[PDB]
Amino acid sequence: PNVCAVQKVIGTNRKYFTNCKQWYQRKICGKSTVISYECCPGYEKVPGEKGCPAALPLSNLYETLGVVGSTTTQLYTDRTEKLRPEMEGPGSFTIFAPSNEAWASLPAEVLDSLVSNVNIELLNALRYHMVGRRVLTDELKHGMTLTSMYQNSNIQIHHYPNGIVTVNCARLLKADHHATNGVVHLIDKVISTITNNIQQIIEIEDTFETLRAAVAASGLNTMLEGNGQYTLLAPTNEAFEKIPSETLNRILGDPEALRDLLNNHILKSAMCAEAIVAGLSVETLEGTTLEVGCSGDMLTINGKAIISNKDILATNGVIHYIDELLIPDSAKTLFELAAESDVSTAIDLFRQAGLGNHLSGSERLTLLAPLNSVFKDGTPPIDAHTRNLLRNHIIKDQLASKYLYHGQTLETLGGKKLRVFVYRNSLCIENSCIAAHDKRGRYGTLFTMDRVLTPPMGTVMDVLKGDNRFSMLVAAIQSAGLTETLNREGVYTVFAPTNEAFRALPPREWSRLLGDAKELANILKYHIGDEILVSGGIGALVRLKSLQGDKLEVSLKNNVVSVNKEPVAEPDIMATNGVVHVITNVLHHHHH
Repeated sequence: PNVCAVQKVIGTNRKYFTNCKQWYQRKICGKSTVISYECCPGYEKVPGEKGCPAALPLSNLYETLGVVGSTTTQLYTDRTEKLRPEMEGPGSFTIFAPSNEAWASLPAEVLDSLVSNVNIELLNALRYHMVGRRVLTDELKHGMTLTSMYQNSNIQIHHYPNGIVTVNCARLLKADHHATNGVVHLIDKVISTITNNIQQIIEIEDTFETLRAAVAASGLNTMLEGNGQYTLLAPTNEAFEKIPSETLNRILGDPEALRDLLNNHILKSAMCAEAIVAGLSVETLEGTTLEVGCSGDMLTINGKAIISNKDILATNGVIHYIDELLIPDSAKTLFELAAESDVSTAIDLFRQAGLGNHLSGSERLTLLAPLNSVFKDGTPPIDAHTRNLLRNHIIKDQLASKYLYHGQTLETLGGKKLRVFVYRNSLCIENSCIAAHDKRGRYGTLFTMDRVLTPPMGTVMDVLKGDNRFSMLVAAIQSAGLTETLNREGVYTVFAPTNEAFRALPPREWSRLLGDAKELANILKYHIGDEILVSGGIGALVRLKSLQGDKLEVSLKNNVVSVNKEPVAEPDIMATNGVVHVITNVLHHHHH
């Protein structure tokens, strides 16, 4: 009875006093916890009965400070010789009472303001912690302000979805201790008035002179002066200095890159550090996601403990000081955003082939970079041939793969025109298909691909004529009158049977070709799809209309293309007027 829980991280005095819950966080900021049991606010154990069945009497607000252990608050209240009669007297009051540890751990700046004029400033601080009406935590809505009893100065309230409540980012430790004339809330810090907006803090602090100048040049000072709830992850001078000067001046002197940079430090609502007890994904005003988390008493951004000062309060939100600059992809060159990524091998090869200048400056390009796993079994060598192929992985203009359309053509720096194939569940450029989301830089975009491109060199007939396995196919095509179809412009998919395929036909099948050139033509045309289906465009099952009219059933299973239950021996031989897939038996006519 009257049952409450204490969750202590081990090593500390960091405690979360709660209503007993049914699911408790195993770890708080990566540090495991022990759980304990206390009696709830205002109840005491009697020996021989379990729980805490006895309620304690209410007392006035001054006395309740003692009941919750806020004895320094009492001592200082008694010192003022003014406020204790008010706390014992008529009215309805809230006090956010700092804990003894809070008063004993004053930041040097609040100690400074008190010791200047001790009697008056202690009375003012104590009044700032109070409100002239009772307010329970049920009435503490996120983002509200309460008017304190010091000069009508606002107190800022946050009430996060995980139940943590903060008062000027001080954590509310023990809530809703009723008094005969109000309520006592025990808080974790001594709070002070909030007099500057975010822009004013930028303009005051010498650690933000570089940020200040960037904000001014971008024109963002208007927003940071305005009404709003923001978190600024404010980069210090030291953060900017860690960036090579040629990178930084490139970003700061370009209005689009400068604005994306600054926006990538701003979140759309105010977030006190004490809110964060596990990983949380947030989105910046630039659009990038950051992983906010924590390790002990250190806030982390993407796992890196780069927050050197937490919870600097402004009238329009919260500032946390950050030691590294959060450069978004949209401010980067292609080399900057790709060199340490899933395509870093491919990026290294562009560099070794003398093509790095395309990636390191302001050229408007799209880069087709295969994944590192493509090069698991080795890298091509740095020739003129590899150089030339790599130049044909560099596209003119900055593109977004999602806005590409079927039949679009892309011009390369090697002078080639590559074909875009848009299928239902994949996007391919020639034989190679997009394998991850774009990374959009300032001037160029990285497309991550699953394969090295193989640009076409000749027509279908050039392909078939160049390989000894298709001599019967080439002769049959001529005999069937199909040769010039397959050497002129088109979008064919040729399931090309080898010589062993034709010799495997039984006599009853072969003898249907004898004296019947139109039957040979009909058979060959059944092997020719009327649109280009590279293997990366094949899902569970796709119908492809042949030139004979009936449809082929094409599927991909265990990374092998099949057509009418015939596996492809060698896929994706690209041609200027189609794609060739090799098969080792002739296709059987199916069901329509």
